Amino acid sequence: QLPKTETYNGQESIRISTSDILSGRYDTDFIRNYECQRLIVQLINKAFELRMKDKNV
Amino acid sequence: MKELIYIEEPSILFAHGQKCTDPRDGLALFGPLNQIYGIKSGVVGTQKGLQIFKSYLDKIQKPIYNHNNITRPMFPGFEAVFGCKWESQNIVFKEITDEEIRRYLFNASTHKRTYDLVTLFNDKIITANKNDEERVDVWFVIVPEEIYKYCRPNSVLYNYDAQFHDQLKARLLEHTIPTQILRESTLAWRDFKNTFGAPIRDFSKIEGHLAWTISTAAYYKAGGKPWKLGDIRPGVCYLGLVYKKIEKSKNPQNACCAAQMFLDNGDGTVFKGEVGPWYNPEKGEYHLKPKEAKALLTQALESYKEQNKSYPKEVFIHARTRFNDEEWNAFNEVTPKNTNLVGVTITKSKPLKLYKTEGAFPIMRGNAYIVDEKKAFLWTLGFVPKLQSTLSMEVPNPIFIEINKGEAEIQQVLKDILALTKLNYNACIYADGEPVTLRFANKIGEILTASTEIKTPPLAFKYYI
RNA sequence: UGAGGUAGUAGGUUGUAUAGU
DNA sequence: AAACTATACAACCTACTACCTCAT
Repeated sequence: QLPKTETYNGQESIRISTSDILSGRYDTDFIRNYECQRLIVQLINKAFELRMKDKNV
Repeated sequence: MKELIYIEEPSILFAHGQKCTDPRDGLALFGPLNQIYGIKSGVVGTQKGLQIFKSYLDKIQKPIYNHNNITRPMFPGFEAVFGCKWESQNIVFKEITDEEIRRYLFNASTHKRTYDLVTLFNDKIITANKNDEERVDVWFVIVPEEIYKYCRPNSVLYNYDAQFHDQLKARLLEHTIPTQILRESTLAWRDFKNTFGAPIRDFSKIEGHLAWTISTAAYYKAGGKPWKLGDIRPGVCYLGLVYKKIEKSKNPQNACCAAQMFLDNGDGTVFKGEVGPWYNPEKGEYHLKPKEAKALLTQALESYKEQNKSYPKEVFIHARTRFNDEEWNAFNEVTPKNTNLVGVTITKSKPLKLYKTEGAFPIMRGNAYIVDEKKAFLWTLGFVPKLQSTLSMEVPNPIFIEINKGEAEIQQVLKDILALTKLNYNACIYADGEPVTLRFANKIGEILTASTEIKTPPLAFKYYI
């Protein structure tokens, strides 16, 4: 869907382990822990919605 | 692997210091703690409403039955259940002309019709009790069914409220008159049918509950105490705090908070929390600014001092919203060092539907699910074996409790709100989901919000329910 | 009395109209 | 007197707090 994404470099991406997030042992200036778990539940909800729309129901 | 702990069913006192668990059966077996000498009924309405009320009262005088006493117990008669006497004589009746109803009917907007009818009933009651020598403890407003139907807020052919009884009690609050509105179809269902030919207000099996509720409301509004709580510690004060918001247009709703207070008995001493034009309805987070918080706390403390002479050792606060830090900090320094302050939030929007593997039975009422020290669940709804039925409908839903600040035992507040759920007076049900400090909360907020013009509401409860 | 219906914002995302030295 | 350029709150991007009614 995006033909200009072919030149992306993965070093600019940043990854954070979910273990300390779910254990409440992650806290950074970039993302708040409350904001992080909010992003997590949002991702869960959106993935669930896309999963049932892929069910053809 | 977690389990569900059990909280015992709380007990309510009765006559001669007797302890039961059901209010109806305990009343039928023992009766009230304190006796009243006699009540005198007053009625306003048409002569048709007068004869309907007379027929229903003499029917109440007779012992009436239901299908079975396991769930809906039979009514042993008002005299045999309360020790008070009800008669069809010495009754003060005021007539309303139906021609005036016809004159008020053809108005364009139903709001002014509601206003004029409500004011007509109000000053009729005021005139009736300001001239008649015969004392009337409870006035029975027999509203006609077509008035309740055709004069609805959205019926199709600002501080005043469109609800009839809301405005009725709001403008009757300034004269200390215990009134109770009775819908006509409730006690005239025998001759009331639908268009098909059936009573849509059917009580062919269930009228015993109606007799029970009407009788206990009449006794409570008379002045007598039907039942109280069993065990109350020396120095614990419950504060069920209202956090219901109205949608009062461009008028600043802000915080229409009120507060209920149970200290030693079932006595509720509601003092009017401020309207508080701070934090306009764009800011409706119910964050109480310190001056009003300390004013309400001072009201509660002064009421406790007047009723008990001793400083309370622990204040229980019940609400339904989250509590911010500055509000509790304002709540702290006014309280003495010896006492303790703790806040509980009760909510329904949290979903938790516990189902059953075999059979078709729900969760037995009294189960407590503990998630943490702060958060916990209480199943105040569902099956109860004393009833041999469920108080809930379909699947019960619990109330999510959570202590915010202060140190207290979680099972202590669990059993305390379980005991608080048993004190419903307007309806003689076994128990309700929300506690009675929160059950009365929305209704008394609706009562107070319907008349801004008052400044010192009475702190009793007869003029509200 | 409890499950569907509904306006409107927690609190930090990114667009109006500046003024700081 | 003027170069960069973020500023100072502010309008809004998905889902939290509460209402209100529909009929069992």
